[PDB]
Amino acid sequence: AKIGIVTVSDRASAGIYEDISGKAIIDTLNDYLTSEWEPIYQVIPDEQDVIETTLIKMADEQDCCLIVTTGGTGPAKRDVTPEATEAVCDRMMPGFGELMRAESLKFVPTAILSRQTAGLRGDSLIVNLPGKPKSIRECLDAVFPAIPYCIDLMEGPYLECNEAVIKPFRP
Amino acid sequence: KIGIVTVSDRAGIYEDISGKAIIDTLNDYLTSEWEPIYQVIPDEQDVIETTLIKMADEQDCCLIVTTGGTGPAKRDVTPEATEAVCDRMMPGFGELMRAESLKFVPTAILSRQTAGLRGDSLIVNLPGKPKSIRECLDAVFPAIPYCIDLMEGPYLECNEAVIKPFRP
Amino acid sequence: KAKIGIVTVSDRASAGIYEDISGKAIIDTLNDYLTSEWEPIYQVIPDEQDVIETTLIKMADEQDCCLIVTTGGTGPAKRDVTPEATEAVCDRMMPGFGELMRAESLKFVPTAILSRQTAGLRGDSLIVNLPGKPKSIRECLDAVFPAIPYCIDLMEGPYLECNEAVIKPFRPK
Repeated sequence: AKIGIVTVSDRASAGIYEDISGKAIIDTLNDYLTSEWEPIYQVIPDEQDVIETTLIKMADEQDCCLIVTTGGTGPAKRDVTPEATEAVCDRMMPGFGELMRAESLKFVPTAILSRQTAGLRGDSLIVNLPGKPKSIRECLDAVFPAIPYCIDLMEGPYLECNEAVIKPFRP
Repeated sequence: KIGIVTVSDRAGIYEDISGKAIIDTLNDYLTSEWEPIYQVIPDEQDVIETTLIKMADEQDCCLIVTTGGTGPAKRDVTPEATEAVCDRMMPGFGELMRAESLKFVPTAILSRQTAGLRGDSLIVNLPGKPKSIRECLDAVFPAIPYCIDLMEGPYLECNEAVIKPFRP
Repeated sequence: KAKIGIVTVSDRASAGIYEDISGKAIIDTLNDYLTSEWEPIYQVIPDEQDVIETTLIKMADEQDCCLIVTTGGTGPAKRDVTPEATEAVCDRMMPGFGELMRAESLKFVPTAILSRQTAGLRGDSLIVNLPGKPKSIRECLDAVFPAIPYCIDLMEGPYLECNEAVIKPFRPK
């Protein structure tokens, strides 16, 4: 089981900020999973071609059953993570953005400003998350319960979870 | 006249709990006469497109409902075929169907179901499981008789005691 | 100074006689909200996709409207092309807006799912499709306007200020 983790951010990629977002993803997936898995981690600038390049590499060459991104989903000019995700996917999963936004609105009205989306590239699920750790955990909690079954639907690795933390639904 | 399309990758002879749940629900809803135009077909994007086109253009179905071919596997190509034959999409349908379906089947977020209009016909993608089909229709049908009204199609009447459609 | 575009999309309102309650309702609502100075950039136009595009383009690009709200032309009838025009002039969509407006309208009217309104960015201008009824205009705006001043700060635009007794915008520290 390989899961990709992409932090998208000029400042985090500069070695300016410490990367609290990519931290929260790895730590969350660690609380979630009891099966064996391998984190493939990268921090990259707000550059669309680079986002597209690094998603293709993880999915095509490294067999990530799942890639999660953080950053680059708001209305700022340089936020292009969703455009990059749309470009490298062959089909979109509109239910992910819908739910992540609906959950985040329990917290902040500005949840409607995220353009986060999800889609499939071959047998890889790609899911965009926002920058803030608290939002990361809340987005993953909303959406993760359905991810293992998605992977099984494309005959990928059988992800098993610590059920006291996250409960995967398999019909 | 309502079209019902089962998109499955079997192989026709089997009982089809998807199609009958659609027929049963429409039967509970409506107090006016209607004719189901039923087809089962493979998940081949051409065959789905062809079927939808025939029901809308040639057979004049006011509503066409699909079940199947809407999930994440590569072969699930129902939403693709629906966008192919429709000239305008209705984003509200999918949002509401997923948001009601996921109250019970958390994996409803994996559905790529959508809806749109081909000329005057409304096409709606539904999921495979009967209980989900019923949830999806309970959420959206209250809008459908008005929508058909605006397409100057037939005036569908409901048993107000099972479902209350809105006519502003 | 904030410039806000208001576009009324109606064959019959632009023919002229035939006064525009729905654009007035939008301007009224924005005055209810704002305590900071703004200018409304207002136009009434026909249900014609090329005229809609041309208007949205001028407002965003020449008139430097930081927010543009449209009213009319988002139902299932084939002459309703405001969403098509909006999609054509925007570089990226804001799907949170359509989702929420429809979910807020569903509280009142089952038929909110027939609405095709959307929202998007053209450069640094936000464009939002509103419904036609004055009361629905107010309910859609109450739902989305709390995100809009922060959205505009993120686009390096003017700092909008609100009357908190009326509307509470979130800006994260």
